[PDB]
Amino acid sequence: SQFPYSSAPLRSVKEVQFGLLSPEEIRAISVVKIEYPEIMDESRQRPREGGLNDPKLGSIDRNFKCQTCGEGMAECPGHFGHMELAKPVFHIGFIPKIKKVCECICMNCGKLLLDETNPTMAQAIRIRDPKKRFNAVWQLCKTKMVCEADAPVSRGGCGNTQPVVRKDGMKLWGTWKKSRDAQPERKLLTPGEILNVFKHISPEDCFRLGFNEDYARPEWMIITVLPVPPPQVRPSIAMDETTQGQDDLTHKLSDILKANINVQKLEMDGSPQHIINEVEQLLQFHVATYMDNDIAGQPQALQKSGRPVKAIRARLKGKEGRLRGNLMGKRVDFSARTVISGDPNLELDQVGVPISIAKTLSYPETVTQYNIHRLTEYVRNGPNEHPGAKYVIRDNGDRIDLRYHKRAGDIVLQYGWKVERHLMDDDPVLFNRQPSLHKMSMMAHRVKVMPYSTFRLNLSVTSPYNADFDGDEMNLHVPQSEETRAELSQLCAVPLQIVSPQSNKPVMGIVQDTLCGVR
Amino acid sequence: ELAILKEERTTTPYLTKYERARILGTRALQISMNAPVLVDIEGETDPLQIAMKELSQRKIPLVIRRYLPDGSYEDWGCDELIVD
Amino acid sequence: GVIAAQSIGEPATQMNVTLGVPRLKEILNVAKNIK
Amino acid sequence: MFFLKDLSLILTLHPSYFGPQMNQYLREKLLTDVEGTCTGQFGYIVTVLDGMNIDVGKGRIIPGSGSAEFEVKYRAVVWKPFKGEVVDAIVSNVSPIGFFADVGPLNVFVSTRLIPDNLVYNPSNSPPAYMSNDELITKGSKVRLKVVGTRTDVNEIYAIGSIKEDFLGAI
Amino acid sequence: EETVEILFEAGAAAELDDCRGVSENVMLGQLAPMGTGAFDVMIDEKLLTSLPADYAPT
Amino acid sequence: VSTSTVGARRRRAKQQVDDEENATLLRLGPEFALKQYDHDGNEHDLIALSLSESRLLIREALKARSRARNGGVIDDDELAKVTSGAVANGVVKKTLDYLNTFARFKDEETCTAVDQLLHLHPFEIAQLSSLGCEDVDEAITLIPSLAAKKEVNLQRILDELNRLEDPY
Amino acid sequence: IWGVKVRLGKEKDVVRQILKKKLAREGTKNPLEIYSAFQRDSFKGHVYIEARKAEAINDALKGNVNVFSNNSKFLVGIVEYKDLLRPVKLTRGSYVRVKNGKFKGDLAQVDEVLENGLEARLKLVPRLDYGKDLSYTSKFRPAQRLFSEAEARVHEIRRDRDGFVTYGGEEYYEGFLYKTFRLQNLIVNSINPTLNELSLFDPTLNKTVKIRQGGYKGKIGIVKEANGDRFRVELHNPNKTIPIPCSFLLIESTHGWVPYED
Amino acid sequence: FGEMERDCMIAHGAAGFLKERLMEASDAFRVHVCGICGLMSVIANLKKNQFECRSCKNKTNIYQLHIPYAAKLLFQELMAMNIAPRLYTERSG
Amino acid sequence: LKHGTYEKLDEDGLIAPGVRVSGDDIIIGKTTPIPPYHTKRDASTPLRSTENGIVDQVLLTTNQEGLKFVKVRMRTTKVPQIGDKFAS
DNA sequence: TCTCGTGCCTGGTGTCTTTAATCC
DNA sequence: GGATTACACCCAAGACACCAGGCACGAGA
RNA sequence: GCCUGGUGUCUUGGGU
Ligand SMILES: [Mg+2]
Ligand SMILES: [Zn+2]
Ligand SMILES: [Zn+2]
Ligand SMILES: [Zn+2]
Repeated sequence: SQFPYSSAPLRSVKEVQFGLLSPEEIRAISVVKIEYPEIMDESRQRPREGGLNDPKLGSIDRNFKCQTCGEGMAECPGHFGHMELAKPVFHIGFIPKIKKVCECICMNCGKLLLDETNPTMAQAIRIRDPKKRFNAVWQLCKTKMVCEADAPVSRGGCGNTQPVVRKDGMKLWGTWKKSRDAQPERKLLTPGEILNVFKHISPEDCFRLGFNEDYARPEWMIITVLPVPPPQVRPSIAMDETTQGQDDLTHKLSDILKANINVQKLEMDGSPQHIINEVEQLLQFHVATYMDNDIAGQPQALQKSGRPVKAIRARLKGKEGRLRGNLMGKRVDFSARTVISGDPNLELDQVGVPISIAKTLSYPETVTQYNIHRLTEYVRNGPNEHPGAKYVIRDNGDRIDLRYHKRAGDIVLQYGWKVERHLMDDDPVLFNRQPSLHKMSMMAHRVKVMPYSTFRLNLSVTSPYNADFDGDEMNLHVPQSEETRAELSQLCAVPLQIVSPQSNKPVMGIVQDTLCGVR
Repeated sequence: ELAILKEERTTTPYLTKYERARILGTRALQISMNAPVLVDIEGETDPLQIAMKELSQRKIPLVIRRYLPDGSYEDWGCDELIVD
Repeated sequence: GVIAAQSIGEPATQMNVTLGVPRLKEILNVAKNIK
Repeated sequence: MFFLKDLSLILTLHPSYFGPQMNQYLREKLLTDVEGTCTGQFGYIVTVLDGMNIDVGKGRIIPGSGSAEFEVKYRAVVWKPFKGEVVDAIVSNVSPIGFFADVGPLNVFVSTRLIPDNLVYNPSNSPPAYMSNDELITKGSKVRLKVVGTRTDVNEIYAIGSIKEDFLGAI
Repeated sequence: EETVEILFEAGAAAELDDCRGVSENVMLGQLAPMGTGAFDVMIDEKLLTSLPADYAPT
Repeated sequence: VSTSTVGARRRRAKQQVDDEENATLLRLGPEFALKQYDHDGNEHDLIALSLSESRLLIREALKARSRARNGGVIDDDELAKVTSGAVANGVVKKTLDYLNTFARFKDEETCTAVDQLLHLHPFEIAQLSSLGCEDVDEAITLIPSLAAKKEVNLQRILDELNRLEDPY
Repeated sequence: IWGVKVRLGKEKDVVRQILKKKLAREGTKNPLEIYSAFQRDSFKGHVYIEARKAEAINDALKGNVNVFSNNSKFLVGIVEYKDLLRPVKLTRGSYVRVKNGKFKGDLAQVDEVLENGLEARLKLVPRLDYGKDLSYTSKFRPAQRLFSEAEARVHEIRRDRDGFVTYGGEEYYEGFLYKTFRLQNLIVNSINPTLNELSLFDPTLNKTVKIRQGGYKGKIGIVKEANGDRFRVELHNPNKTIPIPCSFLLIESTHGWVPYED
Repeated sequence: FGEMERDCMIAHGAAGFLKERLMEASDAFRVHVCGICGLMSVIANLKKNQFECRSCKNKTNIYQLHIPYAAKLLFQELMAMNIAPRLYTERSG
Repeated sequence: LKHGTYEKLDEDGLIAPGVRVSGDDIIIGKTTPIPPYHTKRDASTPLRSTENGIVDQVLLTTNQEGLKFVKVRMRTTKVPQIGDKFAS
């Protein structure tokens, strides 16, 4: 309803398919190639095309429309770019799995070291779960220390002995045993070397390794083109009004972009080889700490302020990250909070609500034939006299703000419109005290509007909330539709909660003064 | 295919507290959007009150589709389910 | 499910063999070597 | 090229339409929205079969909005042309760049480099025509062409023909 | 727990999430298959036909 | 907007170029597969319609619906006014008039005779009825798929089509 | 030749220090047995040292505070030597980008170079104000626009030739600035012309009020909101803003509190 | 509205209320997805009424979703780390 | 510009002692110029939205760097009421 | 009038060595 | 011998890059 | 003559 009409059919999500983004697909969804780390054109307003704030990526400004979708900043989701890497680098998240794949396949042609002829191995391919199957296979093939050219009849092997691959930070070392004891030469297994080997893995061996030909193809664990997130993921902030600093990701993408240009600057002229290894490893470093800056065994990337860079991995974990802080719980509208006081002369299921709170909260009541006369009275009283109203919402969604409407007397209400009226007697609201240890921490009470600024509770409900009146505060939530009002009154209401399933007995009784006095 | 024939319905013939709450709210919502009301409205003009009045006279024109764990389902009309 | 979780946890929040919270912890953590 | 297709349409109904003739309203609603419209996936939907007896099923109530969703399964006569299909036509216009031919709902353009050299546009004749000696292509003349390419605008589809082949032309 | 590790591992093995849990639907903001959401509500076309004719949709 | 029984079409590893509609190569796309399914899940052969069948069904459906609109009370220009809206008026009138000038068997007596005569892929059987031909030489050129089938009767097909064909 | 890792920016210092040590020990019983040392700008953080024995490399760097203590030296191949010592444009009529001053970042045509060979005369679209606020930086400069001599004539100028004026001690010919820049102050390589370069080349609110009827009679206030008939006075006396009808107010003016004749 | 308040509404079985709190009363957002590849890669000009997923060359099989803004944000952060979260609106088994 | 009233500021940009103020009223007006008329941006300080009282005293001076420097002290009186906290 | 020195602004880039218990 | 785990919500006050090089302006000879 | 944006990251002290 707050969304403008769109002819596309509305549906819900039934399935989430995870997987990797192929290099080809990243380019197919990208709307611009990103090359220059200089954000501004030349510090003379309007940001530079092909730069990190290219306007095709989107608008985070109220006055510039998106040059891709034409929508305002509120509706525009943002569109991705892409950044071509001069040399393929590892994805920091997938290194230990890459390492596991090397011991499974031939480091020349890439074929699975065992066949259905091996009886125990033929049992292991039957395992239905992809992860367990892959592990069961690797548990067998680990001890197979040579890729056989011949069946244990050629299997497609190349005859080479296989190395023992070891991880050393962001680098993988493989030690080959050249054919008693002689001298073995461990050379570095670069990402580019491993990349070519992975593309030659057959479709039939791709499945047997627990990967998936359509969604998680194993060479896509190596990064060749980086998706550039739109500005909505990395907004700018203004420290002291006319001074704006950039998000940690914006600075870090500049570093990757600068480092990318210097790899192009090497292969065409003065490369003293030992310099190529220092510059390529540094590109690997920046791409790693851009995604995960908690890599064990090496120093963290630091901002010039000295504090560590906020990588994407750190954005999602922990109490304040995206999942625990914004999705499993979040801040909400139509809520209120204040100190509580008791009142014996309120019914059990009532809550006394201060007038000032009752004028700020609202409920959008739909206008019908049975209440249109009643609702017009609220409109004339306006936002400052109780009982009154704050907005009139048409079916198109335009709100009329009754603070600034000087011709309030000339509004005629049509059926189907909405009036956001003040909170009023017997409206159900959800009442709540933290910590919410059990279900009777949230019960529905009936509002009674009262002077003075505390919430009033009948005294017999202090026990289930484990509330008292020594400074405690409690929270109130106002349902915003006809469906949830009915859910509150018919499922969560106080009298339904008198007996608790915890110990098949009541959790409310007569207490304190009234209990002392009744004896 | 998935639908279970009327003679072979096995789920409970009483309206559950969850089914009751959803029926009252949905019907209330439809009345506030000016759906035709099937009972006489006297003095009680709140949307929730009219819907509760219709429930008490077995006059709510809705069908519960109760999903079973395998995905099959029994359709039960609110006219035939017994309300305590 | 949720009702079960709250019904067991709430009494624990207000409470020579090991008893109370340290013993409860051994169970859920199904420790191989109990105290 | 005509087919019979079993189709379906998702219809959203506002609660104020919940009356005893609900199904009859929906039957009228389906026809008004579907008849005469074109899609690239099926073609032109010419007429729906057995409109007054369509079984609409039961409507799903949308949580949070009150409106009702019907899946109206139905059967229609559909018309989609195809690349490679040889068809007859009736010419609608003649111009220096070729001609336009009405094949039922839509119009097909045949360009000049795919028209044989001996068919010469003659404006001085009354009435204007593509003429020969025993051939006569005036408006309404049966001509036989072959559809060599289909382009899709998802609103109206556009097909390009050719008479640059054997046995195609006036008859 | 192990939030990021689960998701990396889920990608590399192309896991399918069938969205039947409460937590799946809560974080995607969809009505969860529990309590008042454990069933669908349909409109009884048969019972509407017992109403008089002047109530009819045109 | 409007959808069908055929669903999903999720991505596969190997692409396909047997999808591009080519009547010569019997590629009718994913919606017009040889075996379709109706709205109950039952299997069903693809329904391709000749010009003669289609003229009877469409005209019948319009006049039965027109009679129904009249509570139960021939010419093409009169039959097209049953539709609602000038956009609908156009497409329906043009389709009848087009069929009015190219349908050889314009009545149900001859049409049922053609129906029984024709009733082996279902698409080819429908093509032969739509495109009039004189001899066997003319049929396998314009419709080059009839080449390597080695089952004529073709001549007696064309003779019966032309004999049932009224003069003009 | 060995390479050695050193603190960034300290490569020249290390080369210097090695020379001092070499020269100081010449002819003694413990000469520094290196032949040469050098540092290439293109190769940040490295010094290269020429010798016959690795021990001499350790000797050259011993005690040097700019060198990383880790035993990080590396050997260079003979086939890589000359590339280490590779030494490596600008033509009249070509474009360059200015690197300094208010014209920093601007595209300019090379008009000519000095006889000695250091500074080049550039043709530039000016960024001028015609002395408008006189009694400059690159962050507080002016927009680019061709010099207009009639505008200068009107507003604030020496004619020197056909189409040539000296204005505020700079030369403008046919609208362009001609100004000398150090060659080191211009960029000649990998210039990317920009899009822009391709195009070119109620009367009682907030007034104090007294209330003359009602329970708040005699109190001072300020009109906070005057939508219609019902005013919002922010009373002074208790911290409350009240709704009040217009019949009840006196407004202050030049002479006292005046009724609704103001 | 923290994690512990979420659990209380589950115990009450008030599924409808919980949905509304976390969407309509907060950060509700509309996105478009491609019916073929399941990504949020649709370019939607609503005044021109034209939609296209360029990758699938698909202008017809396109759906709209209502999801939390913070979930939309989450998926774009996952895309930036080469993880593809494909949202499909139908099952298949 | 901010949504509150600017009518209590004097010409020096500072409010004077003795004037009652309510929430969102501007009490210190300050502007910052916009880089490249109609060149400045507001950088003023409003009273906290939940408060009221009387301006009591206004200090004007300069800081160590020589630019102008102000402090505005506001006083109000809090009277005990329902909900306030006390203890022996 | 010219040259030298000092100060301010802008651009580019780091480094002397110096809290405790659990399982997997 | 490695990390990961370590209640919930809320209020409020108190803070912010460094060094080097180049250019311009002012003062003194 | 409708729209109408004021920061963040920490640390410390507190409330139940
Ligand atoms: Mg307490
Ligand atoms: Zn956009
Ligand atoms: Zn091999
Ligand atoms: Zn797609």
